[PDB]
Amino acid sequence: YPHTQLVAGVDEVGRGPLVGAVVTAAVILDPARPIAGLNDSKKLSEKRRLALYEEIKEKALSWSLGRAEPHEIDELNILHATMLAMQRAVAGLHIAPEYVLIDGNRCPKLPMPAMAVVKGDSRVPEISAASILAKVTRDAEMAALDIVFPQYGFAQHKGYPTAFHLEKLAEHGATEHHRRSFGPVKRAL
Amino acid sequence: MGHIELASPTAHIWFLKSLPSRIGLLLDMPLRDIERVLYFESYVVIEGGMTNLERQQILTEEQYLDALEEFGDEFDAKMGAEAIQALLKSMDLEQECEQLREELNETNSETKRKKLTKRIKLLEAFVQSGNKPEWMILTVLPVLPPDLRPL
RNA sequence: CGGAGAGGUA
DNA sequence: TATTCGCCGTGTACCTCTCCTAGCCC
DNA sequence: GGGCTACATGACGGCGAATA
Repeated sequence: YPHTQLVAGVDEVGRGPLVGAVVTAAVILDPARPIAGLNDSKKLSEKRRLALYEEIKEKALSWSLGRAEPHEIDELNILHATMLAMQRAVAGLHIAPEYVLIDGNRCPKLPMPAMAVVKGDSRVPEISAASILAKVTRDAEMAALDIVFPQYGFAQHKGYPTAFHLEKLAEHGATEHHRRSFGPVKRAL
Repeated sequence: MGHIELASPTAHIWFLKSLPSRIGLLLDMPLRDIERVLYFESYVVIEGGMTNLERQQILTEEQYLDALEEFGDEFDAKMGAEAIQALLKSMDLEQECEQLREELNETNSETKRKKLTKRIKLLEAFVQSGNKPEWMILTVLPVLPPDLRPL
C-alpha cells in the first residue's frame, strides 16, 4: 500500500457486452470494519456476491458508482468511456481519497495520485469491493432490461455476444441501449 | 457389440494424460491436483458455496476435518469421478468463452496470452463440435465382438 | 491360425 | 530464457528351434 | 444340490511443456 489512510479501489464491468453502459465502482474501505471473504467477484456465487452488497455498502467509509452510457461509448470508444466511467465513480465518493488503486494497467486522469494494479480485484480488498459493487449493479440492470426486452434474454448472457444474443440481435435488430459501435451491432443495423 | 453397466463413473485415461491434458486445461486445474482427486487420496468441493470454500478447492483429509466442524449444509464436496463429472456438467461453455475472449486483449503478459489462447481455441472447437464435456467421463463400457478376440 | 525367447541368411 | 524430465522412436523381407494363466464348503 | 478369489539400471538424440 501507499503511505496514505484514505485509499480508494476502483474496478469496471461491462467492457465486452453489446448492450448497456460500462459500469465502474469506487470504494474506500473502513480499517475498523473489515469485510471478510473479499475476492474476485467472478469466483463468488451470486448469493454470496449479493450478500456482500449489504455488507460493502454498510461497512465502507465511502463508495460510489460511475457509468458511461452506450452513446458515450459509441462517441469515445470503450477505452475512454471506461476512463470516464471510472472518473465519475471516483468523483462521486463523498469522502475524497488520498490515493486511488485502479484494476488493470491504466489510470484515468484524476485530481489525486493513482496506480494501476494488474489483477487488483484478486490482490487489493478495495478493488475487490469495487468489482462486487460494479458487477451486482450491472447484472441487476441486465435483469431489468430483460423484463422490457424479453426476446433478447439479457438476464442470461448479461449483454455479452453469445450465439443466442447474436441470433436475437439478427432477428429483432438493435435496441436504443444496444451499443451502436460494436461490430455485431453495426452489422445488425 | 455389447456393453457393461458401471455402478460408478470412470475417467478416460486418454483424456486424462493426453499431454497436454484436455480435461486438466479445460477445467484450468493443474495435472498434479487433478490426478490426486480421482484416486480418493484427497478431496474437492463440487460447486459448493460457503464463507471460505468457493467453487473449486482440493482439501486434504485434515482440511476436510476442520471444514466439517460447524457447518456443512449448503456447500457440498464430493470425491472422484462423480465430482469431476458434475463439475464438467455444471460449467458454462459460452459464458466462459466470452470472459476468456476479453481477458485476451487486456492481458499484457506473453506466456499468459499463449495459455489463454490455447484454452479458448479448445473451448471454441468444442462449442462448434457436437460433443458434451460430461461425455469425457466413461459410464458405459462397450465390449469387443468375441470373434475379434478368439479363444 | 496367437504371443514370447534364441540362432541364422541377404 | 536454459535446465530438467517426460515420451517420442530407432529399415525390411525370409528360415530354424523351444515354450505358454489355476483357485474356496453345509 | 447351490454359488463362487484375482522386478531395473552403459541411452545414443531432440522437442515440449513442466519448472528453476
